[PDB]
Amino acid sequence: MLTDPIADMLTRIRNATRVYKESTDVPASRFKEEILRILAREGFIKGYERVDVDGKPYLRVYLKYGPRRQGPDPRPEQVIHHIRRISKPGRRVYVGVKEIPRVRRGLGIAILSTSKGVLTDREARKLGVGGELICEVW
Amino acid sequence: PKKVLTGVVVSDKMQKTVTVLVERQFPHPLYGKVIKRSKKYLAHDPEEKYKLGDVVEIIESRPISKRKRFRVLRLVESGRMDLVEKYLIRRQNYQSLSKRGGKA
Amino acid sequence: PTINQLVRKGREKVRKKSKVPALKGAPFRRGVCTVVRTVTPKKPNSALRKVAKVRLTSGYEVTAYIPGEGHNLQEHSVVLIRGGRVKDLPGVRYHIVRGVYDAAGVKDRKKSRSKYGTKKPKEA
Amino acid sequence: RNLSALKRHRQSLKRRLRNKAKKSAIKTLSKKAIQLAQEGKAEEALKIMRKAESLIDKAAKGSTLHKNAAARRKSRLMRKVRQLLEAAGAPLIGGGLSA
Amino acid sequence: GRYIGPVCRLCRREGVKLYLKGERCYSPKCAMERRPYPPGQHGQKRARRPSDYAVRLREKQKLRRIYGISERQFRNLFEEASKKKGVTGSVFLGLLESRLDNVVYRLGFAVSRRQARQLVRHGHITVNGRRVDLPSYRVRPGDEIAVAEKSRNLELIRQNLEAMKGRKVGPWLSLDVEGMKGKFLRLPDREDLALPVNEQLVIEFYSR
Amino acid sequence: MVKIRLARFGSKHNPHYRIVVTDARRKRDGKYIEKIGYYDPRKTTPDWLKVDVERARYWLSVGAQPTDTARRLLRQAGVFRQE
RNA sequence: AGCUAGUUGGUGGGGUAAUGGCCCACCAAGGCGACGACGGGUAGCCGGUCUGAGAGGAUGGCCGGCCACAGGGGCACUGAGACACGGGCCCCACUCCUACGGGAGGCAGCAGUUAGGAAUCUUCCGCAAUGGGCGCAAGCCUGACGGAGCGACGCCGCUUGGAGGAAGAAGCCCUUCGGGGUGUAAACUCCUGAACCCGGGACGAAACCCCCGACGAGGGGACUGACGGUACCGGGGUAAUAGCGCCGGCCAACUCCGUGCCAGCAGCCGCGGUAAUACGGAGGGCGCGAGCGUUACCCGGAUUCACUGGGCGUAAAGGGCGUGUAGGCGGCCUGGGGCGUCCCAUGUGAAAGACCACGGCUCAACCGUGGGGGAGCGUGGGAUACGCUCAGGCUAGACG
Ligand SMILES: [Zn+2]
Repeated sequence: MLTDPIADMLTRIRNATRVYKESTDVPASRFKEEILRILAREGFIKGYERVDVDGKPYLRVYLKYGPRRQGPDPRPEQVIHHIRRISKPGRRVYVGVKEIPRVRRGLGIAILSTSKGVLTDREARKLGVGGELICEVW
Repeated sequence: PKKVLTGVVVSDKMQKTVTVLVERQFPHPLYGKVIKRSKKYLAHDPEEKYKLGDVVEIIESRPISKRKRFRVLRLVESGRMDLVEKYLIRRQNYQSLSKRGGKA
Repeated sequence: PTINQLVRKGREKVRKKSKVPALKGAPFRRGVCTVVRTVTPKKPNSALRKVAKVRLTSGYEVTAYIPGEGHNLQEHSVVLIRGGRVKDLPGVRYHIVRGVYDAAGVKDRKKSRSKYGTKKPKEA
Repeated sequence: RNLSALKRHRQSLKRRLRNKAKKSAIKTLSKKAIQLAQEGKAEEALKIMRKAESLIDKAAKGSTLHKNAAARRKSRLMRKVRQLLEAAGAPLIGGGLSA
Repeated sequence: GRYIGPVCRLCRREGVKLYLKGERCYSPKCAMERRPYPPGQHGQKRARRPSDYAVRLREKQKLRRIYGISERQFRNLFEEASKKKGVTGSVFLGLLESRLDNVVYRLGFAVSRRQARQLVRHGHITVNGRRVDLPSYRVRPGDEIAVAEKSRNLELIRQNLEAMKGRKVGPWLSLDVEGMKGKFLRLPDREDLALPVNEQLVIEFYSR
Repeated sequence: MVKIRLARFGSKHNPHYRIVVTDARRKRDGKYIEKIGYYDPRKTTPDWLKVDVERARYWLSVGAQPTDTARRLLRQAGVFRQE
C-alpha cells in the first residue's frame, strides 16, 4: 500500500521526467487529477488523460521538456526542474494566506489546498485564503 | 464562557463523581505535527446518571471537592468502552514495566 | 529522526564546561602563594617558567602563572589570579595581575605596558 | 523608641476583650436554644433563640461579626432549631420562626 | 578629539588626494605632488596585492578621514542610514553631507572642515538665525545658513566669502556674498558629490 | 477613592506629566485605569496642556477627587465651565 | 518508576466574605502515573533584554505588572482590610543589660558601619514641584520624591586649535654611502579664542487661600522655589591634556640592534637553539581616542543537536533475529457532521520598549504627542479542498 499518494505521484513524475519519458501513468484518484489540472494547466506538462490499465483507472501524465542541447550531452532542459511534497502526513502542514510563500522568487509555484478548492499561491492570495500546503513545483 | 467539554467516562466506582478522559490535539509547538494529548477531569454526577464508557460534556464549575471542579452537562452518546478498553489497557501495561516490563 | 522521534525524544541541548573553576566566574581572585617553584614546558618547546601555586580566597588553589621577565613574587605575597594557561606547562590554569598587590610589573618595561603592568615613564 | 502611635496595641487589646466577650455570650447562649429545642422546649427555646438572634445581629452590628456572619450564625441557628422540633414541637412564642 | 596631526599624511597612505587641506591642496604643495607614495620607511616600496579585505578597510577610512569625522559617528551614522529607507549607499552620503560643518564648507564660509569646524564652534554660524555650531548638526532641507553678526567683520570669513564669486555652489546649495547667507536646497546624491570613494565597498566593510 | 492626578514621565529637568487616574494606593508613575491628558510645565510647545473631558465627565461622574493641581489643569480646559 | 491516609470521593457539621478535605466526625475503597507520577537538582514568573537572516538560543539588572520575604519557626488579636518590614504572644541562635531575679533588641527603608569580596557612593539639600496621610481650614508629617554630590560604570555632544608655511630644519632610526624616512610635522607669520574674569540672570508655579459672586461657573489678587545665582543671554578673554592596544597567518601595519631551546611570547596551528619582520627597545607603521587593552559570562559564527537546517556500507553511528502492546503512519468512491484546518467581525493583547511621523532641550543621548504592527486567546459568524470523524459502496493493499 502507498503511504501517501500525492507524494508518490509527484515522484513517479519526478522519476520519469528525469529520464525524459514520454508519459508516466499515476494511479487515478479524485485529488491528484486536480493537482495535475493545475500542474498541467500551469504549463508543466502537456496535460494528462484518464487511462484504464488493467481496467484499473489511472492518469497518464504527459510530461514535457525543453529542446535538445549543444555540445556534450543532448538532453533537453527539464520543464519541471523541481518538485517537493511539502506537507506530508506524519507531519502535516497548513499555512494561512499571509503564510503562503513565494516559490522561486515567483518563477515557481506552491500548491495550497484551501476550502475553496486546490490552487496555486498567486491564486490563494486571489481568493485570499490559505490551506494545507501541498507540493511545490518550480 | 464557563468551559464546556466533551470527553469519556473512563471510570465510575466512586461516590457521585466520575472520571473523564478528554483527548486533545494541537500542533507541536516546534515540530509541527499534531500531537494528541489527554487529561482526566472529574465531573460531579448526582443521580449517578452517566455510566462507564459514555461520551459526555463537562462544564467548568463551582468546586465540589478539590481535584473535582466540573459537571456533566450532557450525554453525547452511550456504549463504547472501546475507548475505555484502551484507557484501561494504557494503564494495564504500566505496573509491569517497572523492573520487568508491561505485557501483551 | 522521524519527527516523532523528535516530538517523542527531541534534540538534546548542550552543556558548557567552564574552564576556570576559579569559581563565581569572577575574573580575578585574591590569593596567597604557597610554593613559588618553576617548571619545564611540554615536549614542543623548552625553558624554565616562573609558576606560582597560589591559595585562593575561595577554598581553591592553583598553579598561578607569572609573566614578564623577572618578578617580585614572594612565597607569601598577596597575588591575584586571572585566567589563562600554557599549552606548554600542563596544569597551569591561570595568570597573574602584575601591578596589583605585591606584583608591580617588570621594571624593565616600555611597550605593551598595559600587560606586565608598569606605569608610564617621564622621558624628557 | 516609644512609637507612641503604638497605642493601638493597648487599644487592640481593650477592643479585644470586648469582641471576645460579645461572642462568647452568643455561643454559650445559643447552645441554650439548641439544647432546649432538641429537648422539646417550645417557648424558652424559641424564646432564648430570639435573645440570641438579636444579640447576634447585635454583635454583627459592631466590627464583631458583621457581614453575612450574622446571617449564617442566625440562620445556622434557627435552621438548627427548626428541624429539631420534629418531636411534637408546636411553636409557641413563635415570633422568632414564622410559619 | 578627532585627528590632529600630519593630515596630508593621511592622503599619501589613503592613496588619493584629500582636500581636508583647505587651500594649497591646489598646487605643488598637497604633498601628493612628487611624493604621493604612502608614508612610512618602506613606503616607496612594493605593495603586496592588497587583501580582499584591506580594500574594504582603506576605502572606508578614506570616505571617513575625508570628513575628519569621529568613527563612533561615521559608523553610528552608517546604522542610522541602513536603518533608513533608500539606497543606503546614497542616504549615508546624503546625511554625511548635511553636517552643519561640511554644510558650511560646501558653502564657502571656509576652505576645509578642519578650518571650518572651529569656525563652527564659536557661534560664527547660524542655522536659521538662532544659530548653532555643534558640527554634528543635521541640516534639514531648505534652511538659512547665515553668518554670525560679530563675525561678518572678519578677515578670513570676509575673504573666504570674498573670493567666493567665480566658483559655483553645488546644485543643492545656494548662498551669495551680498548676504553671507545660504540654503540647504536638498539632500544631495552620489553624483552630486564627486567623492573619490566607492560607497559600495564601504557598505561592505561593515558586514564583517 | 479613585483619584485623578498627575504621574511623572518627563526627565531630569524636563518634567512631563500625564493626567491619569490611579487609586493613589498605586505609585504616581505606576499602572493605571486610563490616561486623559498631558501637562507640560516648561511649556515649550503650543499644546503644553491637553485633556479630553469627553471622558473626565464620567470619570468624575464617579469618585475621583482630582488633585488640586488636577482640577487646576482640568479648570483651564475647564472640565467644569458649565455655562 | 511506581506514589497515596485526609489519601480519592460521599453524607452530616465546623470554619470563612466566599467554594472546598479548608478542618472534624462516620462511610465507600478509591486518586495519580511513561502524555512521567514520586524523588533529587537548579530557579521567583512576566513585560521586555541581549544575540540571530530568522526559526532559535541565553536572560529577567535599572523601569512597569504580579508573588513570596522582613533574625530562622509557629499562632493570633484590632480591623474594610494583614497573619502585619519600623504591631503583639511563644520558641531557637545571637548582641547588649543586670543587685544574677529578670529584661531590651532587627537597616532585605535614606545614609553610614563593619564583615566576605574582583567590586558597587554622600552619614549633604528640599518641601518648591508630584504624590501619599490626617485636617473645615491653616497646616504639620513624608530618606515616596524633585535634586546635588560620588564613580569613565554606559550612552550621546565636546576641546586639545586654524590657514600659510622647507623639494624641505635640528635631534632620532635605514644604507647599495648617491641617499631615504618622522613632516607641513615643528620653529615661525597673522587668525579664533577653550578654560578663566566683569555685569545681568529664569522657565520649572499656578493652585490651596484672600477678594468676586450662590465657598457652584466665570474674574481678580498673597505667597512660597531645593537645584542656584547653576543652565543660559550680552562683554572681555589666553593656542590652550594624548593615551592604549597592535603590527608572522586568520589580520591592517617591516625595518635594526640586541638575542642565543635560554630570556620569554601563546587564542590557535606554533616562533627561540647568531640574519628571528613571532621573545626585549627603538624607528616607523595600523587601528581607535578619553579612552585603549585584559579578565569572566550569554548569544554568534556552530548546518557542531540540524523545525527552518545533519546523519548511520568502510569516518561516530542499524538494535544478534523474531512475534507483537501501547504509540505513530493509511487505498478508491459518495453523504452527514465541520473537531484539526483556512476565513471575516469583535473583544483582549496595560504602560514603558521596540517600528514609524512630526515635536522639545542650540545637536545628539534623554523626552513628549501621534500612528502602525503584535503571535496568542475569548464570543459570533462563514468555508469544507485536506486530516479526523460518523454511515453506505468497491477491490488495485492484506488475508483466505
Ligand atoms: Zn593635501
